[PDB]
Amino acid sequence: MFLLSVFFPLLGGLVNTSPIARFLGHRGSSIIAIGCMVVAFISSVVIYYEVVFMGCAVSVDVFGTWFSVGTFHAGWTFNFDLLTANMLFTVTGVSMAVHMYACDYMRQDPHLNLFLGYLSYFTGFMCVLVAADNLLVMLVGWEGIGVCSYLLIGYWSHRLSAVKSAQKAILVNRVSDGLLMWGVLWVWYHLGSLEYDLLNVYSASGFVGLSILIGAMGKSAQILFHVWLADAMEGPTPVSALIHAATLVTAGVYLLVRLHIHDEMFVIIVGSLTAFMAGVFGATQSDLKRVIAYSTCSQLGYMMVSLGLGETGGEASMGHLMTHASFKAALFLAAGMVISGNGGNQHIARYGGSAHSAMFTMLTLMVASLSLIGWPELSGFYSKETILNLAAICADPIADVAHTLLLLTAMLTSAYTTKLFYQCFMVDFSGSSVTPVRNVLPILAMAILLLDIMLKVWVGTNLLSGMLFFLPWGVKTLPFGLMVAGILTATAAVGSERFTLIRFCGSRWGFDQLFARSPVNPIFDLGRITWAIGDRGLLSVGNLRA
Amino acid sequence: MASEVVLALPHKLRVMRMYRTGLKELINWSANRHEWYPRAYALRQEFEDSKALTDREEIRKKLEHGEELLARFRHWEPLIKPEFVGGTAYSINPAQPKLKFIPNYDAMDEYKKGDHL
Amino acid sequence: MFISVLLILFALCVTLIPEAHYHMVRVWSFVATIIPMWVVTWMWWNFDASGHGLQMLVILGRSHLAFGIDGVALSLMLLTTVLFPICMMLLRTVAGFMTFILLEVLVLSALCVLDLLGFYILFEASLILLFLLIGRAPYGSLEAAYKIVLYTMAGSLVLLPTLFMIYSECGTTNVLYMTCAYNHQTVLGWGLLAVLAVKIPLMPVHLWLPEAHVAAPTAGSVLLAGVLLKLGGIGFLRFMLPVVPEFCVSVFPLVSTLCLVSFLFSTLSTLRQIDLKKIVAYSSIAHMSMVTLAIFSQSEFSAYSSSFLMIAHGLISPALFLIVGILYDRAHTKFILYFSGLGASMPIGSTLFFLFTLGNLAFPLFPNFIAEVLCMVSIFAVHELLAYVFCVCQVLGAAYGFWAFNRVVHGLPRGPADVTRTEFHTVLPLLIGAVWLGIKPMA
Amino acid sequence: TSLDHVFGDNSNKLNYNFEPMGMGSLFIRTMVMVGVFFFPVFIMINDDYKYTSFLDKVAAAKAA
Amino acid sequence: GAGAPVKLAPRPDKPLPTWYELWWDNGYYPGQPAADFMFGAWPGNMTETYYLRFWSVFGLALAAPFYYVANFTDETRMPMVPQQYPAEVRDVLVQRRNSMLKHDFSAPDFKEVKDRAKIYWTPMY
Amino acid sequence: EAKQFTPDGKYMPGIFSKAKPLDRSTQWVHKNPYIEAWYYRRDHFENEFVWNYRTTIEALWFLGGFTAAAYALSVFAFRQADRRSGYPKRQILGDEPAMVLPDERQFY
Ligand SMILES: CCCCCCCCCCCCCCCCCC(=O)O[C@@H](COC(=O)CCCCCCCCCCCCCCC)COP(=O)(O)OCC[N+](C)(C)C
Ligand SMILES: CCCCCCCCCCCCCCCCCCCC(=O)O[C@H](COC(=O)CCCCCCCCCCCCCC)COP(=O)(O)OCCN
Repeated sequence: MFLLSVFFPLLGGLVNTSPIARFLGHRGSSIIAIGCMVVAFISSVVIYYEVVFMGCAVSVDVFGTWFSVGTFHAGWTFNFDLLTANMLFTVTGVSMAVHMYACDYMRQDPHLNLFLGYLSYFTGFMCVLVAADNLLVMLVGWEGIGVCSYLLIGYWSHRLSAVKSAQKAILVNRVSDGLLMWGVLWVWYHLGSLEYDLLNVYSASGFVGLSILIGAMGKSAQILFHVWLADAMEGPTPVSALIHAATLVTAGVYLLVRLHIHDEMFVIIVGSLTAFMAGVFGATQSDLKRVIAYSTCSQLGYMMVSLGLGETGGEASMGHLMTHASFKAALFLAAGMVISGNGGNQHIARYGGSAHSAMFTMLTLMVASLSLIGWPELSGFYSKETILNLAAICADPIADVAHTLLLLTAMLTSAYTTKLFYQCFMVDFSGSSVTPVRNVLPILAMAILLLDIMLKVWVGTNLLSGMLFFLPWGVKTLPFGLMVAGILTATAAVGSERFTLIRFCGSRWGFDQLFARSPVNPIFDLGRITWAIGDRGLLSVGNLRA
Repeated sequence: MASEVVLALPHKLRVMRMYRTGLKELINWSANRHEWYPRAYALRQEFEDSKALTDREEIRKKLEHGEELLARFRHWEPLIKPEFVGGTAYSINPAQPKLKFIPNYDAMDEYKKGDHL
Repeated sequence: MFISVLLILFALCVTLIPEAHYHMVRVWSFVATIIPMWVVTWMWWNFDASGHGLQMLVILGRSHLAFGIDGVALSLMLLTTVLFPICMMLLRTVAGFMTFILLEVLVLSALCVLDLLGFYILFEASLILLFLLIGRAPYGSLEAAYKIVLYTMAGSLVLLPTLFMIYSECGTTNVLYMTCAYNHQTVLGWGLLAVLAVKIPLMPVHLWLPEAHVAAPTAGSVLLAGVLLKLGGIGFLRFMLPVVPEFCVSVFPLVSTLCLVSFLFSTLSTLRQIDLKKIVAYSSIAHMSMVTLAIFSQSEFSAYSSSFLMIAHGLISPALFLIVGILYDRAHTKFILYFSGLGASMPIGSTLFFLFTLGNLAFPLFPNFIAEVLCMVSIFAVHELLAYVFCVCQVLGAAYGFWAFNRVVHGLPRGPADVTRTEFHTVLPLLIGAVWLGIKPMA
Repeated sequence: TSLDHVFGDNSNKLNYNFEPMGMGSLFIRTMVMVGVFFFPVFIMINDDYKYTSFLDKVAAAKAA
Repeated sequence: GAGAPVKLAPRPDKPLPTWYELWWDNGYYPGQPAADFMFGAWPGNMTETYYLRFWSVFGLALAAPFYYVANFTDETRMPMVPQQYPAEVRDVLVQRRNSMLKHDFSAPDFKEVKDRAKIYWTPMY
Repeated sequence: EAKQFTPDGKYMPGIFSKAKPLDRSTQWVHKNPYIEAWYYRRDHFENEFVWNYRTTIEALWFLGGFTAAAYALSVFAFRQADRRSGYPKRQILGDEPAMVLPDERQFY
């Protein structure tokens, strides 16, 4: 059962993209994709119960040695331990519902089986990433999900902005991939191996944690790397759900939790600044998918700070990752159903009422939104409150500012999520297209993720749930009051007259515009210099006329 | 200040474009359409208070000030219907143009299908 | 040796076939390059990997011209014998067949020679053939042919007196006794640097490549990119490092800064290119700069990693030249502005273009990924910053690669129809070699 | 021109001269880029300087 | 709805600029710059001077509290010491520079553990 | 509506035929004159080099400047490698007689 969680989504992708799919068509390829995900989810459930609960890790030599020159030895080997089982359960369970949704959402697309094969490849490379036992097979998974993210973001290739969004995701992540590669070189040079179980670091040379942190900041879309994440909304809604829940953005946090070789000052500062920035960014957007994208960036900031706190903080970071994937995928699927019910419009000024959506879509948005804002005794309450209480008792003075930033971020999140519900359903109608979707497949796709939200409350992620870190009632129940403050403010729909702050925040602090000329235009101009002045000029040798 | 296109317009069409863009920017800055209706009424009453003017200098000063206001309050995220330019559904799955086909190209003039030297 | 004489004499019989038998001429010239591929595969079978460094030796008396096999020469010979029948599939005249047959004889004998004067005689005897191949009258460029021939001649003329200096110093040009005698290493080191820094494109003596590799036909571009640049690398590994090692240590800051500026400035120039063949042509300079710095690091397993990068480049860049050659053959232009939407009109060709784009950018499951990792291990072990320079500049390679792919493959569908059976089978051996060498290269 | 009344016409042209950036702007932004993207070089140079000045202090106060 | 109409981009009918490869013309109207916001009007008509001017205050407004707590506040602000361990368990836990147990001011080797948690960059020889 | 094959194979050239045969040049592009002119100009851009102020200044600060930066970095890396390996100062090109090439029979 253990190799069935990794191979078999890759097999589904291989089937649906090869000339076998010429004989199946759309109708047969949908069956193949859904079955190939159901099998992998069943295998991951067995792996989860064996490794997490009964504590028996399994190591598999899959395809022998990859390459071995000198003392640099990379093998095709997996290891299934606690983190790997957690990640496999989360990835396969989310990707199954996203496949069941995409087989109905992209029904009218002309190349449906190609899209399903790309989704399966993306899932399989994520499984390869988390199942690897050494750094090089991890890099296979890293670049595989990067390539499949490029193929899926720029799926509608006749649209130029989608193509440029895919290229932007590739380039922004390529900077951090370079830094991560140099960090792998440092790690191997000063420890002698590439396998995770032999990488126990107490005191290393600083470049190790910094360069691995930069490589993780690329994929997890932290500060000065978040710019690709918002533009990745050019792709279809299943792509966004799988990018923001289970694949891609959770890979850097997984890598930092696995290695635990960071220096906590950088991690805490980057995470808290990212959380506050993405909180204020999502409060001032009107595109329905961009608000959810910025909430993803904000929660990744929370997890970054938590893994900065310590080993218990690393466990809480993995726990928040696991519970975040379910309600984030549910939020994106419900938003896709609302968009399709309103004629493709993504602006929240053109919604309202309870006619453009099913009852189940509204229930899904409500329950996932309540889990995200930390409503008591739902799924996100346990993990988010654990991170907040662990940040309130850290003995680092830097974590004092980080906790304040997290509390402000919590109020902002409960503001804009309540605004997303309020604009979508509570206000009067201001669109003109009412085509509500009530198909069986997307409704069952949403119901599965709501079942996982219930499961996280009933069965915890780890042993931290129910442990009491001893805090006064004032410190403990303040995030509930911040949630209520966000709800009351957003339902009052109040606004400020400070329009220059509004347009500074709504334009997202001008990061893209400043990047358009601080590295980008200089790279183009230095290329002009090296070609025209150097190759055609200073180094050019002419002819002798006679 | 207006762009080089709007500065080339006749005066009637210049004022009409200013009123139209003001209504659209009020749509962009509002939360809903039901928020937008009394702001649209107020903008209409604002233009009605300068209808009976004759002095071209006062007309020019009011026109230029309003164009400066519209350049200031240009929304960074305008509301565009999805299937038009700048919308989210523009240029996704267009019908293919007619592409020509050459049947059995390898079988035409075999043994002489390389590059000359 | 007797086998090599038989293969040469069988290859030279293409001229005696009467031209009115077209099928026979095609089949004979294709088989004349198929047979050495089988013989070199057999030589790989015969090789003892736990034996001596030099195996299958032969020396022809007092005429120089001594031959032997090591691992680098054997891998490069296998790559050349793969690449030459694909070139045979892209030619149509007996003049082209004979030029490529003579080029194959000279390349194969130059790759495994053990005499410096023999290397000089065998390699640049191909100069006039390259001049005629590049400056062909209706569709070539005489300016490019003049540039490549004059740069190569300049470097070779710098080497030739230093070759003769060590020959008078010790009494031989055999590399086994040149490495064991006392010689004036600064002079000979400068001569060897002069040839091999022109063969490998190293700035500032690199301006011949953008003209020659574009003005050449598709077969000429496949040969020039995949094979002839690596003669500089095997020159470093076979002749210069064993015979003048004190020079090779003392010149390391200069060779190091030449490699760093070649990598950075050639990557910066590749971004402003507007010709697809010129885009593919510039990208080879940065890869060869990484090869040269990995050779000169001499640090962990430097010969292994640098040879593996030479093989990975020699597999991936000829395929990109083949795809550009298909586009040029059936659309009569190489200009980016005339191509858009090639995914809808050539889905198989665009898929092959994407896979070889990913391979050229050293993504995993391609031999370039393993190659660049091991080359940076060899570079890192001297100093961490010399590795950091190559690591942080990976966004600059991906920028031009994905920009060229996205400009020509997506958008409005205009351009030629998809590939034929012949074009697919020109591409196909390189793809199989890439999948094998990027997944299970060793056992 | 069959869709110009639906999506707009080609009369409005792009206002850009396709000219290179100014020399001082290019120099300043390149220096900032070198400082940001090559910060390990400056870190290691500072390490070498801080190490050699300590050995200078040792060699100064030792031979007295 | 596949097959929606889309307007085509015209071909050049005038001499081209020298550095024309900064426009992305994919075949449909409108084309774009090679990188967005490199030229043309920015969204909301803002400029680079606007963002740099607002950031010259806003950046120190965000970097101010971290500096204050990192230089004017220490471990003794906490009402309790870190989690206590037996010596055989603690002695390996505080070997990590990453650990939050080095902020235990009641430990007998508090100073020595803090002096061993200084970050270095170049490994010495 | 040409016929370039007989019913049993057998390609026909159609040299004297009225209908236009499909062949290798069927999909050759129609050349835009301005695109051809721009590509020709970029192909011969070495005729446009001139030693004005901007060319001289950018060739000094970027080309010579980064070449000197890379030479300084290479020498720095060489010296640091020799110090971290237990070697004395070693003779690069133009550096007076010193140690080159460590002995394998020696412990450093
Ligand atoms: C400097 C070492 C040589 C390494 C060069 C890199 C080779 C590139 C690919 C890596 C393959 C590794 C193969 C390892 C086992 C093969 C046999 C072997 O041992 O290798 C030989 C040589 O290996 C080769 O020749 C490998 C051939 C690789 C070339 C592949 C490219 C050509 C194929 C093109 C695609 C064909 C597809 C056709 C199908 C349609 C000797 O090398 P060493 O073990 O270092 O020699 C030992 C040294 N001593 C005797 C002193 C003790
Ligand atoms: C264009 C990009 C496309 C991307 C494609 C997907 C991503 C791929 C990424 C990784 C690629 C690795 C592929 C390796 C191929 C084989 C390498 C091993 C060769 C070999 O002889 O090994 C034996 C083969 O075993 C076996 O192979 C098992 C025996 C047969 C039983 C299972 C059959 C396979 C079913 C797979 C279903 C589909 C999965 C899709 C990946 C195993 O033994 P060893 O010698 O290594 O000994 C050690 C343990 N005994």
